[PDB]
Parts: sequence; structure tokens; C-alpha cells
Amino acid sequence: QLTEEQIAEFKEAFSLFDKDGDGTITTKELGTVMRSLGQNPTEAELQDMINEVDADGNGTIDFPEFLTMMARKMKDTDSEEEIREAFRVFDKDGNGYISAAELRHVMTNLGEKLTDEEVDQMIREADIDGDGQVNYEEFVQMMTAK
Amino acid sequence: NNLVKTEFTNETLDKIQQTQDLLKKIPKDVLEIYSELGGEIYFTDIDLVEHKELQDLSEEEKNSMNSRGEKVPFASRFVFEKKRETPKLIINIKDYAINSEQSKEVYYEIGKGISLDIISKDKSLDPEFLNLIKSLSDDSDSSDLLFSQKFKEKLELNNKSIDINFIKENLTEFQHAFSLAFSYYFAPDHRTVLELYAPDMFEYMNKLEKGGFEKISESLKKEGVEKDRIDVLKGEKALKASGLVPEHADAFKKIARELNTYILFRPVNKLATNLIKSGVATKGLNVHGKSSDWGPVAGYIPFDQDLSKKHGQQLAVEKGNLENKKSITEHEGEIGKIPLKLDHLRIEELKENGIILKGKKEIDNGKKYYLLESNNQVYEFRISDENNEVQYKTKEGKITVLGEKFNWRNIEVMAKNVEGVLKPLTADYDLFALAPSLTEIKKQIPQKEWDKVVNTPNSLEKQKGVTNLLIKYGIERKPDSTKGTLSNWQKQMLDRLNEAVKYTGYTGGDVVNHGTEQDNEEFPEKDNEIFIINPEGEFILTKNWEMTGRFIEKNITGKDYLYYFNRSYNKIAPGNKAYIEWTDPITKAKINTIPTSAEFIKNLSSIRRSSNVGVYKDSGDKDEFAKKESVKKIAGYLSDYYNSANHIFSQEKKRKISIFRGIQAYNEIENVLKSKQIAPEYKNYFQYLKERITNQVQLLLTHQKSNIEFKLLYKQLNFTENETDNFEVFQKIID
Ligand SMILES: Nc1ncnc2c1ncn2[C@@H]1O[C@H](COP(=O)(O)OP(=O)(O)OP(=O)(O)O)C[C@H]1O
Ligand SMILES: [Ca+2]
Ligand SMILES: [Ca+2]
Ligand SMILES: [Ca+2]
Ligand SMILES: [Mg+2]
Ligand SMILES: [Mg+2]
Repeated sequence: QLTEEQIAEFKEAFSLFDKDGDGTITTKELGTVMRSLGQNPTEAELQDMINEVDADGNGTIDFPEFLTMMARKMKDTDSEEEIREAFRVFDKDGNGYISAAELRHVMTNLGEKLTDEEVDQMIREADIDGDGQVNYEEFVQMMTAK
Repeated sequence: NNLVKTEFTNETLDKIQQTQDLLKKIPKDVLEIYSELGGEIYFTDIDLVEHKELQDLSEEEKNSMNSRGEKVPFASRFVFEKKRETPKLIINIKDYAINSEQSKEVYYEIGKGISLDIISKDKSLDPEFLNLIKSLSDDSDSSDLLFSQKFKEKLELNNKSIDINFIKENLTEFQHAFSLAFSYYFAPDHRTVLELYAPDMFEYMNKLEKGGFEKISESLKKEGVEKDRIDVLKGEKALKASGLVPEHADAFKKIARELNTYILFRPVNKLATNLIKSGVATKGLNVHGKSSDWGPVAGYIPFDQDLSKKHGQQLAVEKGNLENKKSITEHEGEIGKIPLKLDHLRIEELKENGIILKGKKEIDNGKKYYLLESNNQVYEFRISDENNEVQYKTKEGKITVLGEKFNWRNIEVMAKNVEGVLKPLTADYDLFALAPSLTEIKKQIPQKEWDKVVNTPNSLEKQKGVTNLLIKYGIERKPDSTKGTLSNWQKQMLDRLNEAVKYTGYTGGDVVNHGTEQDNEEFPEKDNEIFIINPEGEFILTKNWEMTGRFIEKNITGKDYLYYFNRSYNKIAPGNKAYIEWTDPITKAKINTIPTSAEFIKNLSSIRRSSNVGVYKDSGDKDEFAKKESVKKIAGYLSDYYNSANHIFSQEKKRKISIFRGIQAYNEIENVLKSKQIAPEYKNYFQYLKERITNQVQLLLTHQKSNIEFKLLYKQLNFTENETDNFEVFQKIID
């Protein structure tokens, strides 16, 4: 049962992208309403939820129909949390940032021998803004981003 | 801690090739001693007189024992020691010369000594027979009454056998001798003069070079940390206030070690410790009555709530009972009530502990009764003889807060089932947390899964894959039939604890019934003192919510151990609407981060539920929509910042392509914030967002070029009609 708080958010976003301010949103729109909320259903998985409620110009969903769809994917997962704990783990030192130094230092205790070369590697591909380190933000990305 | 300090790189490779030649002749340790001693050596330029940034007033000249003879002509010195807390060696050098008449360096050498004498061994642990005895060799050990170099104006005193008798009187004097003994052992010229004259002091210093120095330099090192540590009380000093049952703590001592993991408990109540060792079972999840802290019942969970900590609170009793009753109603067969029975020992304890006072005997219905007394003025208590049952009633002139009035009745305490028999319930051991080592968790994943993951070619994939493993097999906490909400490894850790105190001779069941208080998300409690049992097996008891959060950063957090803290910290806990703070790293860096698309939208949502006015109203005003279109505009940039396709670019670019991305965001914010009426609640949020974007962009600058400031770089753009060259501009804007 999406919590009220968890609702106001799906409207503050559902609406924020309903350009022709009515009360329903296009398919493409739905994709955007989502990604913005931090998610990105496949350019094909994005139609399963919508195709299931074909009582519109066929390709449009109101608010109440979206408030529902946000179940099939959400009435189970509660992983956002754990992933934030993992982060606090590698961030060994406490700088809110995960340095390649520590990426390795932790990667080696869980039994994995990493090359001082291939670590700088990951750390690199994980950083999106260039500071050579990873923060929770980009870390969340790396992880969940399938 | 860099000991040497050269204030002026003036003179050529000669002041330098001279300061060096000096220091390289002193043992790498005499220094490591001076360093740990917080000393610092000062090699400035020419600063003869009190001109050195440290040659002012602090702890200067007071009494005249001064050099390799005394002289106190300050205007004529080049080497100095700031004696009082921390030693400060201060030396200068003029033109090319110390090697011709070395008698000039013998000072920068002794001048030092007084850096380590009085703190050396001479008086450093205390005078220890080592030196003390070596001093006795005034003249009666070796056939060498030669010490006309260190002992004259003060020690031409052969007439009195020098020992503990008077060696203290002149501590400084026995320094003026150790210092030369040192000057001579290292002076780049007169080496043997020592070995030739005084035969002992040589072999003394000699054994100092041989290791003697690496000694103290390790008695200060170790007494370096154990000196500036965290006040925690350890040993059976804490284990006292802790509350745990001693034989139990120790029993635990074993598992911490074997399984290598820190165990942390909240305060177990004192009035229950023995009851526990005694054999009394512990309160589980099934019961929610309040313990009691007075009268006999004390430490037991009375079926009557007006006989526990909440005596008088018409509501917590009138709601306490509601629970006991239900506790039995629901979980019948396991949760019941049984008549109180304070055994033999328990009594003599509520004695001095100051809870009851045994006395005046009495008879009633032909049975022997000892009127147990107390100061509580609402009930009367008394205990049987055959069976030592306990009974009470209201007094002949008073009434219950609930309004009841009853005569002598047995005091039923609460009790759970244990091997078919109901035993009375008392306080249990509530874990504040469990810190297993990251390696023990590795031993938790099945060798084939963790194997099937590191073969993945994709490095980025290998990181993710691993993390979810660590998460999966060691961070994830699910609910559980009996033991509340906890981790799996946590559960196994739970049993090993119980089975542990079970062989220690317990007979009341388990003593750890549920998970770690770091999952008590609903009604989190904040205890000051927290008993701990490290992996080595010591006992520690923080004193503060702080200390704990600190003793943990220092040993559990940043030390290869896996710990996670209450999801409700730094938030208001639904259940009891409580706010318990805990240093969270992630949040410690929000200050310098360009919010997320979704973190942004979320924030608006929030404020909408409070000022009941959204960033933009659903109206027809073409001014509103403008504001709308404009947040959508930020909700765009903001996520554009965190685009995962940033991998195909090079670091340099990343910062750039983003410093901009973010900049665009700052723009549109600025825009709106200079728009129509936007509730002053957003006015602020949006203001807060700025400081961030700013901060984040400044960080993305100090990684690249350095003078460039935000406020400026921004000023220098043109977001009027075209964004075209605006960006190219931005590049050059960085040269
Ligand atoms: N993992 C968990 N699952 C379920 N409940 C948990 C878990 N961890 C902690 N708790 C809850 O924490 C609670 C501890 O709070 P509290 O009962 O106020 O402690 P206390 O100070 O030892 O004694 P009182 O009963 O309050 O006098 C009891 C327990 O149900
Ligand atoms: Ca629409
Ligand atoms: Ca870090
Ligand atoms: Ca980064
Ligand atoms: Mg409790
Ligand atoms: Mg408990």
C-alpha cells in the first residue's frame, strides 16, 4: 500500500510532466515521469503496465491508474536501503566518498584479489562527474542501474 | 610528525649540507624519541638572539646550570631548547664551520640531551637501577675514579656513598652528566675520550645505541595511544555497571573471539543480574509488561502493573495490564502467571541493595509468615515459610489508583514456558549491535555463488555483483517467526550466544531473545552507557551516545568490521516520534552535491504537503505554467548531470561537461527564484539548492584548475538566446 508520502511524490512527478495539463499522460510521458523518479523501465517493458489498462485513446493513463501500476514493481522491493548501507561500508574512512584505495581494501577482504590497475578501472567507470571518486548518488546508479 | 623544520631555504647546499651532516650523526631513534616526545627541531636562518618566532617569553632562563660548564650569556648561543611542555630544539648556522673546532658542535649535541635526559632513562621510566646503579659507579665499581668531566661543583662528593640516599636531590646534576655522556658518544670528534676515561657511561650509551633508544621510543609510542585514547571503563569495572551476569559475559568472551565479531549490549538492569544467574527466564517478544524497581517483586514482571516502575501512573498501569492479560490470552500455554517466590539468597540482597527490610514475624490460618517491609505506602507485603511465597494487599486506610482494595493475595509475576514448566520472567540481554568482521561474512557466502561471480568479465559488473553479495549474505535483515527482525548470520550469532550461556550452567532458557536494537526502527531507544565485548575479549563500556558513536568509528566502522546503524537515526521515529542523531557520512557530503532529479521532485512533493501550496498552482495564469515548465527544466538538467553514459568520456571532460550541466541547472533555478510569487517556503529550498550546485561546481573545479571561482565563471556567461558558443566560451573560460 503506497504510503501517502509515497503518493504525493508520484503526483508531484506525474503532474510535473503532464504538459497539456489535463490529467492523463502519454506513453513517452510515462517513461519520463518514471526516469525522473529514478527508474528506467525498458523501452518495451514500459508498455506492459500501460497496455494492461486499455480504456483510453489507447496510449494514455490518468493519475489513479498510475497510482496503481506502481505496485507490480513496487509492493515487494525495499532494496534502496541495503544499497545505502553497503555504501557506508566501502566508504571505510568516512568521507561520504568511496575512494579506489578503499574499493580495493574492501574488495580484498571479501576474498577478491584485485589489480591496483583494474580497481582504478571500476572506480573510473563508476564516477560520472570526474572527481575520480564515487558518492552515494553515483554509487546508487552503478548498482541498481541494470 | 616531521621533526625537522628549516625556516629558510636561503643559503645554498651548505646550510643544508650542514644541517644534514648534523642530524645524520644522531641515531635515527634519539630523534624518533624526540619526535614522540612532541619535540620539533628548528633549523632557521640566522636568528641569533630572541628573534626566532619561538624565542619569546614562555619558559626561558630562570636558573643558571647551562652548558658544558655554566655561563649564562644568552647573547652568545646558537642552539636552544624550549624546556616546558613540548621540546623545541632551535638551531641556526652562519658561514661554513663546525668541523675544524668541533667543540662547537658538542653543544648542539648536548644542548639536545636535556631533551631526553630528564625524560630519557635517567628519570623516564623512573630512575631504574639501570642508571641508578650505573651512577653508583661514582668511584667504587671499576678501577676508574675518572669523572672529572661530568661531576665537579656539585659532585666532588665522594664522601658520601651515592645511592637512593641522595640521588634525587640533584636530578638536574645527574643530567649535566648524561648529556655530556651523550655529546661525547656522538660528537664527530671525541669518541674514545669516553671509552678511555669513564669505562661505564660508554658501554651505557653504547647499549643505548644498541637498542636502548629503540626502547623508550617504544614505551612512548605505546603509551602514546593508550594515553590519548577514549575514556571507557574496562575490565570488571564496567562489567559491573554493564549488568550482564559475569559468568555470562566471560562465556560470551569465547564467541566474540572464535567468530571474530564485536558484541554490544544496552544496559541490563542490576536488579535482574542474579535472578538471571539464579535461573529466572528472560522477557521475550511475547510480553510487554514493565519490570519493577521496588518491593520484593523488584526485577520481576508483576502481573499487576501497579507493582512495577509505573506505580501510580493510572494510564500506564491501566494499559500495562491490558498487555499482560493479552500476552497470556494470545500466546496461551507459553505465557502465563505464577506466584512469586523470593528464594533464600535473593532476600539478603534486596537487603543491602536497599529494597526491603525483613522483620516482625506473624501467624495467620496456622502458617508462619515474615512481614516483609518496605517504605512504599500503598501495599503491605509478607512472605510464607513452607513455601516462601510472597503476598500483599492494600493497607487498612488506603486505595489503589485503579480504585481496587484487596486483602492478602499472592503476588503473581509473569512467566514464559521453558521445557514444559513456567519460570518467572525478568530482564533479558538486549543487543545494541553485532559487528562481525568483513571476513567472517565472506565465510558466510557459499563458495560457489561467490565463485560464480568473480568470473564475470565486466569489471563494473564484478563490483555490483560482489556488493549485492555482501548485502545479501550479511547486510540484509528480514523478519523472523520468533526472534523479531534480524539478519540470518545475526540469528546464528544469537544462538551461539545462548547455547554458550547454556553450557555455562543456565537453566532458564535463552538470554538473548530478539535482534539488535539497531533494527528497533519503530521505538528506538537511546542509551548512554553501552557495554561491549571486542574481538580480543576485553570489556568496554562507553559513557556517551557520542563516545559510542565514536568508539565505533574508531574500531568497528573504519577497521574492516561490518556495522550498520538504525534506519531511524537522523529521522523521527514513527512509533515514539523520537529523534536520535548519529554521524552519517553520506549526509556529511550532501553539502557539496548537485541534487538528483528524483531527490528534487521528492523535496517539492514534501513542501506541497506542508505549505499547502505547490511550486506551481493548477490555474490558467501563464505565469504559473512558466514556473511549471521551469522546474521541469531543472528536473531535466539535474538528471542530465547524472547520466551514466559519462563513461565514454575522459576525466577532464567529465568535470567539464558536468560543471556545465550543473551550471545550467543553477541558471534556471536563479530564473524561477526571480519570478512571480513563489511561496517563501520554496524561495528558501531553492535558495538551499543553489548553495549546493555552487559547492558541487566549486569541487569540480579544485580538481582541475585553481583560481577560477564560481560566482565569476558564472558571471562570464550569456544564457540569453543561444547556448551554442556559450559552452565553447566556457572551455576557454578554463585555461
Ligand atoms: N530486531 C528486532 N525485532 C523486533 N523487536 C526488536 C528488535 N530489536 C529490538 N526490538 C525491540 O526493542 C525493544 C527494546 O526496548 P525497551 O523494551 O524499551 O528496552 P528495555 O530498556 O531493555 O526495557 P523495558 O521493557 O522498556 O522496561 C524490545 C524489542 O521488542
Ligand atoms: Ca496529458
Ligand atoms: Ca572514502
Ligand atoms: Ca565522483
Ligand atoms: Mg523491554
Ligand atoms: Mg528485550
